[PDB]
Amino acid sequence: LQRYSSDPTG
Amino acid sequence: RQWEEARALGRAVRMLQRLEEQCVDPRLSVSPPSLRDLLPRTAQLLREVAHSRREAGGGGPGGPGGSGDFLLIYLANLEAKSRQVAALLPPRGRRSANDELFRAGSRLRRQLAKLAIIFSHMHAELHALFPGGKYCGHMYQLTKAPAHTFWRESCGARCVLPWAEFESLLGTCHPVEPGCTALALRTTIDLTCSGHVSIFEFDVFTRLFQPWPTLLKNWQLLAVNHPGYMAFLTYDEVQERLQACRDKPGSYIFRPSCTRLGQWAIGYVSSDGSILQTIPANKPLSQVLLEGQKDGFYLYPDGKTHNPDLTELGAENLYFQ
Ligand code: NA
Ligand code: NI
Repeated sequence: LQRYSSDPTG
Repeated sequence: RQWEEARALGRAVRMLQRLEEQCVDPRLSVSPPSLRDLLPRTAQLLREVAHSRREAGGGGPGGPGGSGDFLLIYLANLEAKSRQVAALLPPRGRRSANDELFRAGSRLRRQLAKLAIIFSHMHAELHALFPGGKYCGHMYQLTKAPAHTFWRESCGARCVLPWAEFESLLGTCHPVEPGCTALALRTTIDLTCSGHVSIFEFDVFTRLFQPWPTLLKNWQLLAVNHPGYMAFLTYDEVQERLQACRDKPGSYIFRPSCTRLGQWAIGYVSSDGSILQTIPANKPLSQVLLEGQKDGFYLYPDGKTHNPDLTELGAENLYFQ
C-alpha cells in the first residue's frame, strides 16, 4: 500500500 | 592545523560501516526510519564532506558555530549514538536476537525506534547543512521568515549553538518557563540529542509550531498538553498504537513526519476501520485539527474522548499567520 494517504480535508 | 577534522570524519565513516554489519537481522527495519538505509547513506555523505573539505577554502567563517565547530560536535554525537545502538543489538551479528527488540509495544523496540529516529535526524541535519558535502550554514534560509529574522539577529552566521545560549536567546522573544517546561522544550527542539541546537533543528521546530507570534503557545497547547501528540514516534509505531483504536473510527494521533521534516503526520482510524496516515501541507497544526474535527476525521485523541477545544487558538493563529 501507499504510505501517506491524501489529506481528507479536500 | 589541517588533518584533525579529516581523521574525525574518517573515524566516523569507518564506524558507520562497522555498525552497518551489526544490523544484520532481517526484522530490521525496513520502513523509515531504518538504520540499514541510514547508515550507509550517512557514511557516503560524510565521505563527501571529507572530500569537499580536502580542497577547501570553505565553508564559511570558522569561529564557534561555524562548520568546523559544527562537525566537532556532530561527529562526537554520532559516535555516542552509534555506541548506544552497538550496545542494543550486538554482536556481528551472531544468531537471531533479541526477540523482544521487535515485539510491538516492547521497551527495547521503543529504545531502538528512538535511536533510529535520532539517526534519521542526524542525517537530515548533515544533508541540510552540507548538501553534497559543501557547507551552506552561513547562507541557510529558514522557511518561516520571522524565524529566519530571529535566528540571524540572535545567532549571526552561526549554524549551531549550545542549548543554554539558545534558550537564553529564545527566551528574550518567547519566555521559556524554567524547570520541567524548559526541559520538555529542549527535548522537543534538540532532535539529535547533542546538547546543541542547529539552524536546521530550529527550522524544523519553527515550521512545526508556526505561526511565530504563538510559537510556544502552540507547542504548549498542541504538544505538551494535547493527549493526541506522540513525541518522536515512527510511522510503524503509529500503525501499531492505533491497532487498539480500530473500534473507534475517528480516533487519531499526530507526530512529526520522519521523512518530511517540518511537517506533521496525522494518524487516524477511518469509517472502514482502516488506519490511515496523512501529511498536511502547509497549514498551522491548529488549522489542521480543527478542520479534521469539523469533518469527522479527527475526533478522539489516542482513542480517548476528551478532544481539547482549539477554537480560540485556531482563530488566534489565522489572525497572526
Ligand atoms: Na542537536
Ligand atoms: Ni543527548
